[PDB]
Order: sequence, then structure tokens, then C-alpha cells
Amino acid sequence: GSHMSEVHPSRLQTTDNLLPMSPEEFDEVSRIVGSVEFDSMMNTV
Amino acid sequence: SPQESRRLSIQRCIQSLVHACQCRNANCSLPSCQKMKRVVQHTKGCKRKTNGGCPVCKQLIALCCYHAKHCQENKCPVPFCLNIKHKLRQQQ
Ligand SMILES: [Zn+2]
Ligand SMILES: [Zn+2]
Ligand SMILES: [Zn+2]
Repeated sequence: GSHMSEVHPSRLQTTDNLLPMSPEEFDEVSRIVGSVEFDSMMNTV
Repeated sequence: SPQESRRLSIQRCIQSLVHACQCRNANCSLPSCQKMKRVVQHTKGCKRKTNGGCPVCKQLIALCCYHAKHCQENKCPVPFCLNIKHKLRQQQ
């Protein structure tokens, strides 16, 4: 049911509900995008 | 229209984010535009992103990828559309 051993986080904020797209929409986006280089979009290389 | 209902629903948010990337109204008459401005303003100053675990950045990034896969312009108003197509166009 997990992949880590951390007892609790170290930072949190209310900036987690601005979300412009729904879980069903995000799932259909994920199918087409197929996570190409997704964890590198901020690095532009 | 099984997956089509979801596919066509995503376009609403793409048009709303593209509008918000150009719009200047602090309280625009569009309900999504008011939210899209808060969303881009968050990402414009965030320190978490997809590499740290940010749920907001990753939400724009999906939405922008869906558009950028098709997009080919160098003057597009969405800031991440450019960043994403520049990486995606290198693939074969
Ligand atoms: Zn507007
Ligand atoms: Zn963020
Ligand atoms: Zn574009």
C-alpha cells in the first residue's frame, strides 16, 4: 500500500485545489500524452 | 461518445487557459478565466513542481501537453506549450 517509510511530511500549503482539470479529464490526457518526458517539462532541454 | 465525452471536455479548459494567458480582467466574466489566472500565478512562483510533488504544476503540465502535442507555433500565449513542444518535437 506504499513505496516509502516517512512518518509525516515537512511542508504543506493551501495551493492544492486551484486544479483546472478533473480526474476523468486528467486520465484521458494521461492516455494520449503517455508521460513522454513529463518530469522534465520545466527544464526545456 | 465513451472517451469522446472526456476528450471534448478537456477542450473547454484549453480554450479557458489560452484566454487567461492573454486576458487582463482581474474578475473576468468567464468562471474558468478567474481560476486559470490563480493557477498560472501559482506555477509562476512555485518551488515544488513535478520533480518535488506539486499537484497544481502537474495539472497544468498535462493540460499543456494535450495542446502542445498538436501545436507548432513559436508565439503561442501559453508559457508551457512552447517549453513542451520544444522537447516533444525532438522525439521520433
Ligand atoms: Zn478573461
Ligand atoms: Zn506548483
Ligand atoms: Zn500552442
